[PDB]
Amino acid sequence: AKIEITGTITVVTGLHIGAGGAVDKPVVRDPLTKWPMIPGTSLKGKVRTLLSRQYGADTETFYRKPNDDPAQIRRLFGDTKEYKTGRLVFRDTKLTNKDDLEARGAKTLTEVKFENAINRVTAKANPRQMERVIPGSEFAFSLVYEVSFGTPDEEQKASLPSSDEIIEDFNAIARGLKLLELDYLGGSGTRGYGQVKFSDLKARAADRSLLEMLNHELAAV
Amino acid sequence: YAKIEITGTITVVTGLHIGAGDGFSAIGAVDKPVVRDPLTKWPMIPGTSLKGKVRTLLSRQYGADTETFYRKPNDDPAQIRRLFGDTKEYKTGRLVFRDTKLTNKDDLEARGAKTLTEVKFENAINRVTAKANPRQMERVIPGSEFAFSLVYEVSFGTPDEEQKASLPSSDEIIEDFNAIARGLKLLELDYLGGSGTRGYGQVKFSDLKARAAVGTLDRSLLEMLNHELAAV
Amino acid sequence: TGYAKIEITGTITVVTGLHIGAGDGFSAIGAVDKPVVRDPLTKWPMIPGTSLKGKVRTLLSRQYGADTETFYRKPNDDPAQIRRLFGDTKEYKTGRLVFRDTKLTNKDDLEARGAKTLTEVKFENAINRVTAKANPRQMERVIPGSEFAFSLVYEVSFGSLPSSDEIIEDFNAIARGLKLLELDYLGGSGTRGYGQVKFSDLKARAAVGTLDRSLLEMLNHELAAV
Amino acid sequence: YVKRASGIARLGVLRLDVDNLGQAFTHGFMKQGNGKFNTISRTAAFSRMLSLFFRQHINYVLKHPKLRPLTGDDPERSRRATIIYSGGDDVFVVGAWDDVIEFGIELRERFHEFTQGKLTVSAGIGMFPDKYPISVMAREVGDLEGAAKSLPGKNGVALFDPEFTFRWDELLSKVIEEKYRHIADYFRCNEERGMAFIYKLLELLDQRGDRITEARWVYFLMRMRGPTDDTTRFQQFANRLHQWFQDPSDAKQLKTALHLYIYRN
Amino acid sequence: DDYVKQAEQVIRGLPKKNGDFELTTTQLRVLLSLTAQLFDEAQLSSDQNLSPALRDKVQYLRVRFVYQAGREKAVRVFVERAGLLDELAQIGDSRDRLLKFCHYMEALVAYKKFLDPKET
Amino acid sequence: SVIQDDYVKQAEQVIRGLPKKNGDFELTTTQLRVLLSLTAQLFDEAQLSSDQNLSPALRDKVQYLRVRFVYQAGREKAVRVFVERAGLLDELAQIGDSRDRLLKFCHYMEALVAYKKFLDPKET
Repeated sequence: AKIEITGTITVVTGLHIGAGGAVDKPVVRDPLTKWPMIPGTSLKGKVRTLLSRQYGADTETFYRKPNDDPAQIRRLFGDTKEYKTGRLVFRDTKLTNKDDLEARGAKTLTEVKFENAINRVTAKANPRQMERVIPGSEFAFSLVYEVSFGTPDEEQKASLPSSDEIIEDFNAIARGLKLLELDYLGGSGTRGYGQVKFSDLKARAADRSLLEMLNHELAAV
Repeated sequence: YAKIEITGTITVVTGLHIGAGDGFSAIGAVDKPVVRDPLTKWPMIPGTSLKGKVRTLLSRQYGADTETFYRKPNDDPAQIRRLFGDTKEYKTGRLVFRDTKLTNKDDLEARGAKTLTEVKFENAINRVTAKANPRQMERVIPGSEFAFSLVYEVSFGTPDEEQKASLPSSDEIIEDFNAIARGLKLLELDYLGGSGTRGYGQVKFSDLKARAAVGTLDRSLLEMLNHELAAV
Repeated sequence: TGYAKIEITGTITVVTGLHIGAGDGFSAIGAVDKPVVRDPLTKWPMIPGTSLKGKVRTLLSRQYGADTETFYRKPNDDPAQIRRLFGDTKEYKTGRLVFRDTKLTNKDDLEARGAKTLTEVKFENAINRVTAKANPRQMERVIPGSEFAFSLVYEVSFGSLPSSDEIIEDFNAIARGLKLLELDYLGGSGTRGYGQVKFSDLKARAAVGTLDRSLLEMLNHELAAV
Repeated sequence: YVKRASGIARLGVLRLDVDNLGQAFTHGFMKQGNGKFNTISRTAAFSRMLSLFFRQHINYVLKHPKLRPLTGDDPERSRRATIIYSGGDDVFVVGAWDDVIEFGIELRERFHEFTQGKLTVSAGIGMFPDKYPISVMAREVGDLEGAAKSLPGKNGVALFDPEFTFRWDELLSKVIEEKYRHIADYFRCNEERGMAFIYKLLELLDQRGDRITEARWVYFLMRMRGPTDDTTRFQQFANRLHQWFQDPSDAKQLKTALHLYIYRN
Repeated sequence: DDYVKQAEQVIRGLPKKNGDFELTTTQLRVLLSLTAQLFDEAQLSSDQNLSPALRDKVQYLRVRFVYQAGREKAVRVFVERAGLLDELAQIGDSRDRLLKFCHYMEALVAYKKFLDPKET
Repeated sequence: SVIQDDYVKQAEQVIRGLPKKNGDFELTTTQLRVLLSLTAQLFDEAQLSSDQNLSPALRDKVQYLRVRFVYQAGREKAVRVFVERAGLLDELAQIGDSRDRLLKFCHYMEALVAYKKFLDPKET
């Protein structure tokens, strides 16, 4: 009864995910093994900042928090006030093809791109560096949707959403993670780390003709 | 809402040398090896090295005719600020550059080349002793083509202070596509890499067209911008 | 009086030979061990803009100096009136003259006049005054008919900005400094029958920016002249 | 008292009983002069002053206090705490954790000015949330005056745990005015700086019994200076914190000094 | 042993050319960002004797050391004053000396960070 | 001593087997730019080959490397003495089956530029 979305996420540029060698502020790392992992939050937190500009900001939306979002947003990710459900979880993930990144040479698993800062009064260089994960890095992926019985704080009790409400929601995952690929994932504010490229998207059970009807939306990324 | 990316192909004219410090050099010691693609180690143009090399020019361009000097990376005019960013008014900008690795590797192997980069032995003759100090500065082959893709979100301005989410009219997207190709023009008439004013780092554009990948935008604008773009 | 990037066209042409060399290149045929600065892809002869800097850098430092006599011992010791074009670590300046590379343009006419190999092997010799023994060598240089294009730009005032005259005489300082190099050697093996070049069709334009009206024809005067 | 506090919002508890009060007159007169002074008017006097110290003079040390090493910025900013019962041997005060922990020493500095080195005390101060129940708001702070009453000198205090058990002279001097008056003062001028840095620090004081923690100590210390701050006083600011690291009791005072700033913000 | 205490003084013994140091840490950036990844593949491997893939990961770290020191003025003195190549010839038995050696190098760059201004 | 695993250790003693004449070395750095800027272009393509066997379209990319090796001993003498005892040609002779010997030889020559900076100033 679990609508499991499998997948595989792969960047093509660097990727700078803050984490708060004498590196100044390194990437987030899986602290048993220190491999670079994708944090579960900034998947959820990028999308609810993209989709609060796409489903929003058509219809003259100020949207001054994730609390005054539209219903189609708070259906998926939850909030304080109405709180439809916490309906979209994002299974956190770490780098996958590590030994196959080694076997084709890249041994560092993080380069340190040196940088620069030219002041415009003296043309004095000010060196600086960030860490980026490898452009060839290929994380595994999952996030789990469900058969989704609703929990109304509102008086419309036990209102289980219908099959039109699923495909308005899996429009928003087609509209979510495709619109991600034309924007960031991590750091480098408007500077080139976070062009990502999804592979092998699916939905999976964990009615029957609804299953093929949802994968369509997920061939659309 | 829409997403108008800007694709094409950049191409070095002269040799190009962008090389950052010392990242990794197993065999070939040079002065500064060029920034490469760490799984494959093909040269690249990092998006920062393009962004500042565009932005610095426009600061000299809206300055030096209004004659005001723009000395900080955060006090350029709004038409630079809305595009590239700020930390006081338009906090995240609109243009999102990428780095770009070596696309055309097989023709550059079909056209007989061997090393994908060239070692340009320079000198420096001092004037007292009249003796030369050698150098070993190496640059990338002058006939290679990286890709190009900088996307462009549509206008919407909520993080500002009083005009909350006030989307401006369709002239501003023409002004903010003017200065893209005007910015891409002033980089065509200047160096990009290191050792400019010495005969490196000149790059040639092509295929400078826009297209919407996500979103709704009228053809009465998307052909004003695409003919604002490919002309220059 | 706004912005300007005065682009400079023209065509340089070797009159004599030319042996601006590359040390240890990778041409790999034999006595190409004294090679020329080639392209790596087309393998056509080219000219670095470093040398066209590093000759007009040198041969104006001793023409704007060696009259003011103070010998200008280092490439920051040079006065402002050279280094405000060419660049200095003193004022950290970016130069103001992007001397671009240039490569073999008219390879087509050189196959029209039947010139076969594009690089001619000019032999030379060593005679020692006691032995009178001939020690040969195989020195190599470009065809003396070939022609390269010419491209430099010149940024306008940015820093509170150089005025109109600072555009004029400094651009005139280029044309003063260029006709020296026309009557001077350029390549390697100077003073010995090499490296003389011929310049032509050197004009200014407004490739971008709002270039003025009076301050262009004065710059199309001397560079078209010399 | 948890609805206002800039910083943490924790209701602070305080209980404190004067030690050895069964020996107040049975063996408190008969060690000097062989005890001719045991009389009713000489023993109804300190029990007529304790009916003012612990019943009325505590209104002075609370309504207009003196010592303010956490809050500061006003001399007569009133204590926002509330005393449960002002009476006799035992004082019981509960308020915010901030005003109590200064006043809990400050009232004792109206106590060592009366006995002047003869009567001893041990207190207890803990911090608790608002909806915390009372039946374990007095069974755990009954270890904080239950552990420092088990001091060999009996004149001490225990903060927040039975492993912090410090003397009254080791607390206002070594902890606050030496070590807490070292930490938040180099970025006194940058008052909003990373306390997201300082909770890295007291991981190391728990792993101080390993060798490389010396190396990681100085490592993180000079991960704060650079070209974006005034670095006229940084070599000693880490060296004071470097000498404190090696001694197996110098850092015992330090952990409480670190805890004061993270719980102040 | 002494080896985590040694680096307290061998960095005072580095010859500071102008009074400020000659060895800034960025000259080791290809080195200390190549052993930090060796340090984390070492302990996560559970066998004492190293995996054969990690047997020759340090082989490149050894070869990088002898190049980078011989490439620069500053690391010319820093290797033998710490005895780094002197520790690296015999490390092919087990991670015990290795995890000592990386911890030794951890103390060095930590004490290198303390014994200088070393701004960002 | 197994030479193929002493191959990363052999580079220290056979770099002394080349004899210095003045006391300073004879094989300087800039004499070998065409075997370091032309073997990084073999190194960036050998590692990307997921196949155990080489491509025929790569099997000639080492032959132009081979012919440049047999050429550079003819042109210079300081490189002429570098090769014949190091035996670079024997590892380039029978390399044609798979990248077993090649990734050794890809690794063997980064060790020889390594010790050559070590045994000499290499100043600035």
